[PDB]
Amino acid sequence: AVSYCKPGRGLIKVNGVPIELIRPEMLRLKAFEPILLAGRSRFKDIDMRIRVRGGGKTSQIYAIRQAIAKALVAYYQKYVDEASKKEVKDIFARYDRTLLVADPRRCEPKKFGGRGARARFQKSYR
Amino acid sequence: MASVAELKEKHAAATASVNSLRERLRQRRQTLLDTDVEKYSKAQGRTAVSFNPTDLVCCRTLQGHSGKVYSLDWTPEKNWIVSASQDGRLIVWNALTSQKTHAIKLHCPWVMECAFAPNGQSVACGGLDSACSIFNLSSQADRDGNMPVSRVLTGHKGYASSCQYVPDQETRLITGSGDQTCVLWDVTTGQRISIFGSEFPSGHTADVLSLSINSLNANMFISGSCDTTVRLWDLRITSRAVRTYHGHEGDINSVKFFPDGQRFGTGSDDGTCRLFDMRTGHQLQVYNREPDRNDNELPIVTSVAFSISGRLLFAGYSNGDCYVWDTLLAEMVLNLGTLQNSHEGRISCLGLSSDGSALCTGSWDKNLKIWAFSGHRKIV
Amino acid sequence: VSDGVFYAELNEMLTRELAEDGYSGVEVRVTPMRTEIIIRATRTQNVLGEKGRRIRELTSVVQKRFNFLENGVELYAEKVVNRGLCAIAQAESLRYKLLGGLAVRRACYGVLRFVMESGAKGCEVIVSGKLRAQRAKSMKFKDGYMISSGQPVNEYIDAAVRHVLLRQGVLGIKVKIMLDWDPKGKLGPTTPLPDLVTIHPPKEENEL
Amino acid sequence: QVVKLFNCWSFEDVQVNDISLADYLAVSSTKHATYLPHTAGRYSAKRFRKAQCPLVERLTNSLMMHGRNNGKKIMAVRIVKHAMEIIHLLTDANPIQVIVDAIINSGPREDATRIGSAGAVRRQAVDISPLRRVNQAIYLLTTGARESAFRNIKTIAECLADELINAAKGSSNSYAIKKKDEIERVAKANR
Amino acid sequence: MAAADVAYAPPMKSGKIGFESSQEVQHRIRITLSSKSVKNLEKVCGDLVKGAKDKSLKVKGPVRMPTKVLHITTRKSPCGEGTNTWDRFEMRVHKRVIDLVSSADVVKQITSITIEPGVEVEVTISDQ
RNA sequence: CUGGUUAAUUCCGUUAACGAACGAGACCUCAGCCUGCUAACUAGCUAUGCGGAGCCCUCCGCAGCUAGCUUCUUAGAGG
Repeated sequence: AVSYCKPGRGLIKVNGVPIELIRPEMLRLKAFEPILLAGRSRFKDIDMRIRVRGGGKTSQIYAIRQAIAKALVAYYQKYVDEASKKEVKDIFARYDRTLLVADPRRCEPKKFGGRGARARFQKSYR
Repeated sequence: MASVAELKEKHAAATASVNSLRERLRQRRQTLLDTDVEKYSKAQGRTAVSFNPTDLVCCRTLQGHSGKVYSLDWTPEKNWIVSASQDGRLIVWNALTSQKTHAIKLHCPWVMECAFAPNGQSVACGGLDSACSIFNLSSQADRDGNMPVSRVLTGHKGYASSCQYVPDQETRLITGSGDQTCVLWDVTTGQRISIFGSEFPSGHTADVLSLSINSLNANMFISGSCDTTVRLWDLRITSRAVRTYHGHEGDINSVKFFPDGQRFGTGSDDGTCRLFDMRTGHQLQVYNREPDRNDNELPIVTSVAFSISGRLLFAGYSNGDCYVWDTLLAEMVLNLGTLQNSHEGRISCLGLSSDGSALCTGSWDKNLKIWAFSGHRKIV
Repeated sequence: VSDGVFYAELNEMLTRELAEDGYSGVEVRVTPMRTEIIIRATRTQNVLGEKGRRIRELTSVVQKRFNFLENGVELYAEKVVNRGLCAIAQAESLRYKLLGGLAVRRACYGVLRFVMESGAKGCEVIVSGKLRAQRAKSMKFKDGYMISSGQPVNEYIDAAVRHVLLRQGVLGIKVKIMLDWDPKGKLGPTTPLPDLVTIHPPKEENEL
Repeated sequence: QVVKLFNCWSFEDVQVNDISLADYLAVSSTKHATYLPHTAGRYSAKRFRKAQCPLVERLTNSLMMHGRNNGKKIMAVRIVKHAMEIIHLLTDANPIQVIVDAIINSGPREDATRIGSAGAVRRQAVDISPLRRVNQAIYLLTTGARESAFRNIKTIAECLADELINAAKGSSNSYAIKKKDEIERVAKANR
Repeated sequence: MAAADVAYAPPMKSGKIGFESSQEVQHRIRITLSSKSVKNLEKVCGDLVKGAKDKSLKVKGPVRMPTKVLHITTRKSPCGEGTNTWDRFEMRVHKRVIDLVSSADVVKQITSITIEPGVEVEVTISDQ
């Protein structure tokens, strides 16, 4: 039927989306979105494309992300929905494109080399 | 079949033997194929009834492949054109409007090999990755191209360089590939039914960058490769690679059959394009820009395609133009020229429609144009 | 971890028995309950002696020592496949002059001067000061190519060491060699691997 | 329309009066602005206009740090956000506009580097190239708010609002304006 | 209607005994082969050979699956002493490759054992 | 020596030099190595059930190596 899954990735933690299009309700760990991430600004980073577009009822997004902190969760969640739409519609190519997509980042924590008190700020003496 | 220039003799006994054997087999073959050549098309063509106006212009301009557009092939319905680009993306387009029906993120770079299936169902392309992955086309609204029962059909040692359908689905693959070998395959199972393996002149020892399927019964197929030969392989029987021409100085980086089936245009990377007649078995025509003044950035190069009538050869070159030729007459009918107003770029592919009404050109500048002719004669 | 232990415990035991020892280097593979122990050596003779008592008593020890299972064992003789790439004899021969002396300087050049002659392309021999029983002065000399470090991981350098207890004073050491590689052909030196072609006229020729 | 930015405030209405400073104050990004937090490496090329900005990103970001110990950007984003609503309820004007008023007032025109040359140490006064203005200013506004919070029963979200409103009004009560016109006074004099 | 308790019985075949016959119907099957080496380059090549053998025998067993990683990384300022920087990670992988057959014949066991390609590869025939 | 360039006698252009080694780079390493896949399943998703829950509509749990593929996992290739 309808279920298009293009799997992004960008930071630790894994988001599989199988999306059947209806009313704008959002799930994560199969539990309601605002309430799971109650009290967060970074939660509304996600919410950005299921308002702003002029499509509200056209995406019921079913999301599961598993394993790491509160912060990480938003950036991945978002990417997927855009990428799926671009494949079908070439006119909503300017949906994917102008609303930001694609960073691995690749700057998630770095090597610890010896001597470092943290890893890279070598001792106060010697 | 191609006279060779006087070269200074060596006084070694052992070589003369070399000259002996080699020259004994090739001259004995040369006296049978050669005789059939009554005139040359150009000579005969002098007192021809004339051609009508040529009036192609870019009717519509299309865009959407991310990288450099490598390759195109038109669908038999006259309405789809595909196309594949280095980014790995494959797009099916309807050209007039230019709407995009489908897009699949396919896989490799070097995916320069998109073809349309005779049914219209499918595409194949592939390239770096060493496979061809198949894909059915559907009306479904959702459009996840990637899952709908695709399939890695093929495994080569090296990089898929060329693929083409025959007139049917059942023989969905005839390949010549970077792995060197050329191979016939059975579609569903993916087994290699037979392998054809021959030589340096002669077979292809090195990478097949193209092959093209003969037009009739499609009994044979001609391939082109780096070993500088145009070699037709007898697909139907014992598969002694059957009849060969090695006229070229340089890669025959391309090879396309006439709709008549009588000739093929050898477009090569060596600074000429040449036409070779498969039936008579000799070089019919030479396309070359002989004056020192008439030089472009690169002399003419990679790819060739035929009109439906066969009168015109529209060709892409690295230099960024098209020179349009009258095949029989030997004249240039015309120059087509496109885009930038300073600085070059490759035009890598150019492909005829199935009805013959129009052609699509893809270029490294990241744009596409479709040029068309309508009406018998000049418009209106 | 426990599978790991056995490699480490076994590796030292095979190294110590196989120390001074006037023979040539000693792999061991220990299959279920059996030890292959492969000696690459001329004086295969003293260790075997046929049937007797000899061959079993050295072995038996390893089992009862740390390892495994109600049996016997086996022993095979070999040659050696141009000596460099590993041994003992190579190491010992320079000690077997560094017994009685001989111009010390001569041995250095001389042991290097052989081996190069059988190809080797570089060889580096290195000797501890206290020559003439004065203060230390370690010596080099190295010819030809040779690297343990910088070039790629796969240059295939024989490198060892040894020791020399003279009367009055130790004379260390560390011989190094880089040649062809373990007999079957499979040369890959020092990245890049170049090669083009010459010509090309052409009508028969290429891959390359 | 449905403006976001904490889901309460617009930003394309926010006017930057200083034309020179305006061209370095990004209130608009590639599709339009937002404030939601991240980072994005564009480095530090010179002469020209040379980076994209957000004030709101710098300001929270000054807060987590200055001053001092212990806090986090999640806490810092919260304090900016609390300070912004406290600012709006005491000005009845967009708190993004009020921080722009505070930054222009707190961003000195000229500054005073200390150069040893020959047998002595001069300060001849220097440029303060506009990203440095924006910053000195934010910092002083944050350091003031930090300092006020350390020594008063006043939340710092309030103290940031308190310092920001005093700076965005030219009031020498503010640490940031008072240090700005201290810096301009030495830079103007030491010629 | 309702009342569902689900097992396997296609018939036959499951992972706990992969049923096959004869020899009084073979009631033997569960073998696990865990092959542990230092170096991958050698391992893979042996590992592939097992897969092939199963395919030949009668009933096809699955190929190599190579799972999770064992590191002991020990870094010593080697000594001087005093040595306290420019210290050392020489870091050591040991890798674990676990290859099943679907049916563990008498015939499988015996062919697989006799000619067994391990040089540095340590391979344990196992066991209920 | 010089001229230029660069973390780099790094490379080029000159030169009474023409080479050549050894360091560097290359290399094996890990970070995102991903990605469509080829490979298998720990596991994930998804399917189907069934114990219930709101009042198969919506939702949690586990069931069978039961079905298949995959971001996870994993090795390779390419990229």
